[PDB]
Amino acid sequence: KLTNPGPVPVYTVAGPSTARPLPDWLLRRRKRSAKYDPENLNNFELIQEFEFEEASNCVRVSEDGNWIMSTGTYKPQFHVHNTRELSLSFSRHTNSENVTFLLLSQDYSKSVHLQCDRTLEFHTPMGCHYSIRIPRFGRDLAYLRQSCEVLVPAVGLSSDGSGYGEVFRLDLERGQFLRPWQVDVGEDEPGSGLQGSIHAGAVNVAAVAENTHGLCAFGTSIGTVEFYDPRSKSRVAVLGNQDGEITALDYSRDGLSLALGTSTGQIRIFDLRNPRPLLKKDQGMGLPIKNLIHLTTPTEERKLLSADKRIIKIWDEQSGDLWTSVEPLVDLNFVTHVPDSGMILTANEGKQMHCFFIPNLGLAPRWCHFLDNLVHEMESEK
Amino acid sequence: DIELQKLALKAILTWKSEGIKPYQEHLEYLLDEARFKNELTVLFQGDNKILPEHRSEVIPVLLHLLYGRAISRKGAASGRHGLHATRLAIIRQLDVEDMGSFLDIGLGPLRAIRVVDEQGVRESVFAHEPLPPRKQVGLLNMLEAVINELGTSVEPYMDALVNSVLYCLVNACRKL
Amino acid sequence: RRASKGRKLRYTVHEKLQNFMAPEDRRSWEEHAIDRLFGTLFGQ
Amino acid sequence: RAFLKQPHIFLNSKVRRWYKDVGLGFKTPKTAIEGHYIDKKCPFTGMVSIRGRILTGRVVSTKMHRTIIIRREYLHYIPKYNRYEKRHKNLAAHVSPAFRVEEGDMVVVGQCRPLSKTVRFNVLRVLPRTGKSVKKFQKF
Amino acid sequence: GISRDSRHKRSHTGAKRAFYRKKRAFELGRQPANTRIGPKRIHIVRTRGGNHKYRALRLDSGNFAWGSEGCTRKTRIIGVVYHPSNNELVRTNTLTKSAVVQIDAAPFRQWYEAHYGQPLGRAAHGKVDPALEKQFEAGRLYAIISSRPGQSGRADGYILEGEELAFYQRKLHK
Amino acid sequence: MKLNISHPANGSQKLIEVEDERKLRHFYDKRMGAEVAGDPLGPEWKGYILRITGGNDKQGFPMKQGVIAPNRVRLLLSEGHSCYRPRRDGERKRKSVRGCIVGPDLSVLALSIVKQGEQDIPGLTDVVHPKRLGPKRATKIRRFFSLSKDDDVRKYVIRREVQPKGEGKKPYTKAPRIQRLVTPQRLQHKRHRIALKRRQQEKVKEEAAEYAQILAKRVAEAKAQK
Amino acid sequence: HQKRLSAPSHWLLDKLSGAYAPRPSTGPHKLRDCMPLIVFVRNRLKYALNYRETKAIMMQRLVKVDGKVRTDITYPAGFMDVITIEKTGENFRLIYDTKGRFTVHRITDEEAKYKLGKVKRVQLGRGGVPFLVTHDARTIRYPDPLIKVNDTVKIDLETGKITDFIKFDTGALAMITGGRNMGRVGVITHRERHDGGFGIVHLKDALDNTFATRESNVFVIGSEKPWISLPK
RNA sequence: GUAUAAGCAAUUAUACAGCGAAACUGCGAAUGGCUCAUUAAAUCAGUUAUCGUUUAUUUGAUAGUACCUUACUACAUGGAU
RNA sequence: CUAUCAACUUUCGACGGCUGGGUAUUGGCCAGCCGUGGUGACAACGGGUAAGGGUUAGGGCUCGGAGAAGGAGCCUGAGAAACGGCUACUACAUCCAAGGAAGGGCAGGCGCGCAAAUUACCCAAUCCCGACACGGGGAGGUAGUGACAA
Repeated sequence: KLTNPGPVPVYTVAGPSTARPLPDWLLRRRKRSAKYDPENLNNFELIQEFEFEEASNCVRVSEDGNWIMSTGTYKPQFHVHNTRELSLSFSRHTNSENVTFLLLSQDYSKSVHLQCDRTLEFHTPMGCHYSIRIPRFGRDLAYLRQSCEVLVPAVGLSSDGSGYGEVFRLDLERGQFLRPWQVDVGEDEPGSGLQGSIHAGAVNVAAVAENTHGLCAFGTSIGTVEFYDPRSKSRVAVLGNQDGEITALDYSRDGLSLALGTSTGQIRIFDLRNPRPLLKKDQGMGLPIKNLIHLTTPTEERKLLSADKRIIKIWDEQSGDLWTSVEPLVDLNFVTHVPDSGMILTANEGKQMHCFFIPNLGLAPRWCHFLDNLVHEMESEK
Repeated sequence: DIELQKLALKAILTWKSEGIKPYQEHLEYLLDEARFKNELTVLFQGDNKILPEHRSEVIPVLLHLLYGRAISRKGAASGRHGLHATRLAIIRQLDVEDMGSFLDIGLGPLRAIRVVDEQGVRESVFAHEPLPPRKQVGLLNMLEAVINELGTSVEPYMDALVNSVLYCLVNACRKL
Repeated sequence: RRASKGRKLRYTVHEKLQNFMAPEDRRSWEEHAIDRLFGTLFGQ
Repeated sequence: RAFLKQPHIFLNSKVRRWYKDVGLGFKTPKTAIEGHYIDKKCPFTGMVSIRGRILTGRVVSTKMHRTIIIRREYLHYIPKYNRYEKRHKNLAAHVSPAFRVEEGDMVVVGQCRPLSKTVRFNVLRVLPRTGKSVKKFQKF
Repeated sequence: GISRDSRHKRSHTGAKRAFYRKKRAFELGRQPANTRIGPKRIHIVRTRGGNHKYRALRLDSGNFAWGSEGCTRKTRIIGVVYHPSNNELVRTNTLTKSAVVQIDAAPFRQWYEAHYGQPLGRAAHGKVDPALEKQFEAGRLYAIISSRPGQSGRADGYILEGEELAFYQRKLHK
Repeated sequence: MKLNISHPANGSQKLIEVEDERKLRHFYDKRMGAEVAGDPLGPEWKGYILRITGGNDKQGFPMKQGVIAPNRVRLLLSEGHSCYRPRRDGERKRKSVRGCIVGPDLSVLALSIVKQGEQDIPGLTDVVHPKRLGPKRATKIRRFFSLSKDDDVRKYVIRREVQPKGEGKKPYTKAPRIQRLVTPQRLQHKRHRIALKRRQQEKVKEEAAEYAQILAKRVAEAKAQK
Repeated sequence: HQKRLSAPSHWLLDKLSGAYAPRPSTGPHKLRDCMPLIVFVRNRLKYALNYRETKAIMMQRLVKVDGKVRTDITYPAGFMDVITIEKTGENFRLIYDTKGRFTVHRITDEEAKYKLGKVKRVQLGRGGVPFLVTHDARTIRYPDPLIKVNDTVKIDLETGKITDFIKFDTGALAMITGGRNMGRVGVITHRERHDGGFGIVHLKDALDNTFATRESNVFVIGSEKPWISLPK
């Protein structure tokens, strides 16, 4: 366990030490043949085999909070960790490196992921209910719970009909692809394929709510965020022309305000009715931001920011002041938080999946109680 | 020696200066003997290039260490791919301005040498040896690599290289 | 034709994909204020 | 699309063309010697090697992207009739653009490594004949 | 589930077949390696005959051949420019074979001014095609990948020169 | 919680019955490998500080280092871990182990005394225990007895006398057959190896020279035919 | 573990050795072109009785095959392997007969010292050196530069070097070691190329029977020059 | 290959020497054979090819690779179990 | 064998060619780009289920898919998708001090209350596997019953 910042401490309790680790073969050879003096006390892991030896893609904790599903790269697989028993429940291999999954049930008993070789794979604990090829490539994955329907964005322009751009949506009770929700992306070359060209033609992020009204918000590469309403099956809004490709989309706890962000590193907190921004922040460097979620220390509200320049900044919403900043020392591809408090699980490029602990945003979760006492022992050490 | 180089670099890092502070991870991997050739092209041509503000602070330490790695006989193979390509891969990536300090640590006693005076030949210098016949060979192989990697940019360093090569040449021509 | 490996949305009812999840309506708003909201965006 | 090339020949020098003979008593056509098309399933341009069986026959369908189908007829011996019967088969072969292609002609093919699910043969010699459509028959 | 057999597909005459046999270990095909840009992450796979092939998943540098002059140097890899097969590899920066990718130019520039001596990109045998000279003034050349990164563990290759260089510039303009 | 207390520097160990968990309250919420003072344990433990190195809870489950749960956890154990030995090679087995945290539900606490005090525990600190075996390789004998280049380890090896059967005969000595001892048999093996190398290289030389002269003779006879 | 009838018809077994037959171990000669040492010792020569007796002969250094001690019992010895037994002072040689079976030939040291081996292929090995591969899988480094494919070589067998060679010739007498006309000592009088696979030779015996055998199945033995003693 | 079994059995030059349980190390188990919904030139047979491939074991050959700024040096190599 | 099977394939790409991925390698085997195919009254396709070759007097003799309680995923090795192991889910089931912990075959008898061939002995021969002359082998051979016959 380390501590990175001065004023408000974060705690890298599990994580890769070096930006260029050696091959694990050479590491085990030097460990079993050489003499070494490691920090036996403070260095540990908290859940068993929380690594992938190549890279990682996404982490999600269930609404029951007992299961951590995580997908990673070599022999492209997904680990399911039971978090009460602090170990691997299992790990199941797949056909290619996963893009993005969601849990459907409150447990891990139903999963779906959009997967790099243009597939959607539906997973049970029994095995794998069979895959559906989406026609065109995909970027994200969202779930309409009230009318159970998976919706994925697509890059590129459609085959026939209009040339807007498409969001592929299939219901689970009905079973078929209903109709692609048509989102304009822009103009493309008439001379190309049917998968698009290299420069543009991409819808990126789809975001919905699951306790409020739930306006299906999409976001596409010419600086455009769109809004669709369920039970209308048609467009409501087109707004937010920016310079950067929209990579962030997340509602707040109330169900009104939106936190979007662009590929240059600029975030805008919008209201759903005011065209002028409630908040703007131009931070980091020119590497594109990835993921932003709202998180409430039990009284206040604050916001995440995670960007591939190894910058994850927790901003304030009520004042806009930079509350804290973490340097994960590697590329990180996904952030999630334990829904109780405190713990940010981050899927990275490195070997080990790394998780941060904020004592000043919340407490240790209900399955690893002693983390607060370990922070206490580090406070004794300093 | 790799162990003494590691302990010496640990003492240099015990000197806690902000010019060496962002480069410590890049420094220690050069002494880790499995990642030297990859760490060289991480250091140079990387996103974390040496910043010209504290380039004046890191370069003597870095060049003494790279000199030691170019000297060391243990991990290198035989032939050219053993250690000749290592010397070439250090000198090909070094700058021509750092190359002055590189040849400064290269030529120990022959740094301040004079072969020619107002008269013809300094027989007082030539009838004396400051270096072993074992040691001049690695010097000449290194300067061959320096010249073959520099080209024209030897022009600011003409005054000492020719004295070194001429001294070793005429000591050989006396020893035939 | 040029459409085969999923290029064309073949609308076929899938057999094992038929009765996965029950529809769970989790919406904290009372359906009379929500349709009034979508009218009063940036245009109105 | 990418720039087609003969895989190991250094064109961009500031100081040729590789064509091997198939052998087997054959002659390289002038289009295969100097003609500037590039095809890697060509036995004179690419690295495909002809060995094994050597077959002949008459083309059914020339109209295809460098792949012709041959109707091979033979006389099978039915012992119930104690008689000879006509049996036609269809082969597929990859076509170099070196030769001049005709329909109904008698073409020599040669066996190579599997180039597709069907394509196991390449054209080597074409005999230009006035052979007709599907009504025409000759064991060949 | 990923395999290499032909028992699932229809025949040459257009017929499907039952032909049910179990998947076997010589019809084995493993999952693809989308080799991307990052620090070195290679996993070693043992294969039939006990033979190792090196599945490289994240790569930084490879040596590239400026071979009309007679050099190849280890240079880093900036970002993939174009790929003849797919657009998603161009989008997500995947290093495959026959990928045109832009690389750094510093060791080639160093070897030019070290061997000939006439500086470049800032008598008669030192001669550079002016398009390639524009690549040197940019400090970022257009290389092409000739080694399989997935099945060798390295992304090496030769630089583009002349007709192929102009062809891929026109294809970038397309 | 009975304390299995070991002094590793002396090589001794003793199990100590401890009742009155008010005495054991300072062991609570301490991970394995942590330093706790034995001063609040007893008056005879004044000045002692010791590390805790493991334990077994009720129902006898082991305690592996690096598990943050206080209760009994269900790990998946690989080959070279503690608390599990493989029944066959390549086997990963799910085993239940107690987490690192010393709670109230323990049965034995493995402790190791790192620094003593002025008082001696009568059965623990007083008895010395030598090592079972002495060193076998010559350079470890050299580093042990600090020999110079001349002093010839073969008489500086440790020895042990045993009395065999046969109704009480003479004592008998046993000596551990030094591994890294340069014998003339070893040196002759090295010489035979390099002699095989030079014999092979000279045979390659002679066969190459005779092939050169025979090939020149054959092309001379061929041009004599032409 | 093959049966006695599934054993090939050219190393003979009678109604005596049980229903089973030993398989030859992997080695220089092939499987179906082979005589194992146990069949040579106890089923052909009958210097032994049982498997354990054959083991008690083999394990002590008493049987030498091609001039080297061969210890394991089912060692393959197919064609023309000189088999030296020193306690009996004999050297046997394996040839065929006119019907197509194995034949043993007793001989002393003067003809036991050399082996007539047919060249399988000539190539350039590592180090830029030509090397020569016979049918005994003997590779000879730096050969004579005319010894091409299908030429036979007098191997020294005390150093292993080349001593003489016999060229593939129309007019050189040869021995057939395969095919439907197996084991017929006659003279190569014609050779047809058939380029594209499987060329032939036309061969006649001493007494006028022409037949066509393949150039793989042929084996050159000498023009007249019976360099190994075919049994009189 | 590794023996200081606190294992047996000894003496005429004492690291070990003979026998040698335990254990570390290397090899082994692509089968011996069982059950039952079947396989309709796809298997299978003849007949080719690998210039399109992997091969422990066998047996045969086999490897010219030093110096190259540690010298005011190094020259009976380590740690684990 | 059949036209009471004349259209079939493109309904897991159907035929190419280009580019790569993966494989030990070729290959629509798989992924991107486009072209229009491929088979069939000379019998495709579908349907029925009743699943021989070589040795030549002769008979004889020789050779000849799916599962290890059920799906799903993984590990070793030259060779397995071993089912030998692991993990999760499902389904039985055992011990316990009620906290926990290990496990998934064939053969035999009854199959009415009335019935009928040994729970035999050894690797000794032939053969196989190993650090290896010795150690280990459910092929094989030896014996016992028998008024069904002969």
